[PDB]
Amino acid sequence: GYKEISLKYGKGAVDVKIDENMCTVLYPEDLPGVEDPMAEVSRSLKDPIGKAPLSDLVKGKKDVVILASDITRPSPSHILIPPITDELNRAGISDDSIKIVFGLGYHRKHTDDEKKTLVGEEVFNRIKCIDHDIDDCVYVGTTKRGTPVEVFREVYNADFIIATGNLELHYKAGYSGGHKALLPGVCSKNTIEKNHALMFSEGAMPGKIDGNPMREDIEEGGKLARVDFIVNAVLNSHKEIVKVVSGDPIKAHREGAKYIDKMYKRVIPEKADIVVASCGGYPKDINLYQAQKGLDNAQYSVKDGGTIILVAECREGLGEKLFSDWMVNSSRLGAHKAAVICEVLKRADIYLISSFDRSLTEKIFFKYAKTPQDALDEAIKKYHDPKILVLPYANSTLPYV
Ligand SMILES: [Cl-]
Ligand SMILES: [Cl-]
Repeated sequence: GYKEISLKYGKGAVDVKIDENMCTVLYPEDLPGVEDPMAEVSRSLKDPIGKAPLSDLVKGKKDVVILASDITRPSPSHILIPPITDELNRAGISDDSIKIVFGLGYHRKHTDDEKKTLVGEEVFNRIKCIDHDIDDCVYVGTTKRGTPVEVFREVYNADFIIATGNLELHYKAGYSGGHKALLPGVCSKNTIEKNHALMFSEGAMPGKIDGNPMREDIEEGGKLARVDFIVNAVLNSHKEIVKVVSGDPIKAHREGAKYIDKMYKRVIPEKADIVVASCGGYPKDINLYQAQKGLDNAQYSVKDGGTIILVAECREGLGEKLFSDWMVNSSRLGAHKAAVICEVLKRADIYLISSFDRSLTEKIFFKYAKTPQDALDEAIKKYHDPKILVLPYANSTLPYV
């Protein structure tokens, strides 16, 4: 039989026809956000994972620090933090025994309005909210891989440290959240630099924790810094909270990672021959830089010598300046993501179905085709009873071997 698959392209949809017994179509389970997010937080806190509830951990603490993400990495801190302070208050901790510290890493300080954006005005008024000061860190150890862990003094000073943030697939750390709120967020330039170098390894990839060297280094540095407790928001593709996990910085994170996996990880027997990947329509395919995200997910599942068919309009062009310059071999996140594309092209072919014309499409080293069918029908010929994987929401769907 012949299967007929709508693939979103730009602000509409194309179609492809594939022999069903030759292809698998992997879909995400993109769950909708909970109706009462702040109540899901409190539910989470009452049912913590791998560790006692806060009610039993904090009695007598006088210097509690809550880590939150900065304006750059939008997290629902304003949803997570108020229920946390409610438990801290309930357990006898005054608001003057509580501080919020923003994990800037390299980024600039926040204005006051940005701070109120992050935690809510009510929290900002009753609790001190401090930016990471990257020049005021204190050394607490060195990891097995040689990262010196140097932590902002205000976090160093604390007798209790709660880490909050998002928990999603991450292209290098495997997943965000857990100890990542601390390393690199509230660490010195030496710490960020040395940990950042681990992202260039073959084990730093989405959906991988054990044997991911960046994530293992993060969790090791966070242990040297004695993170006591996490509260993490598991986010859907619309960045809405679908679940909160609280408790042990490892066990609560692992349970959050399985909720993410149920939504977006899709385990395949083996790497397939042809991967047909849509970005899921505009604006996920608004430019090639953004479309690289579906392509990154898709290239863990293409065989050496395989063919990717990337269905992405790229209405507004190649995207971020560094990524584009690298891709056009002009005469640092963007540059890496472009080299990621180049490495895949050494292993496989990539067809680009886009608004680009043939000259430009082949300048940047993709195959050209006017439709997804034309690209498939062409490369289906170059393979022998091929396995064909179809990702209609490649930007959020991670095939995994
Ligand atoms: Cl326990
Ligand atoms: Cl961009």
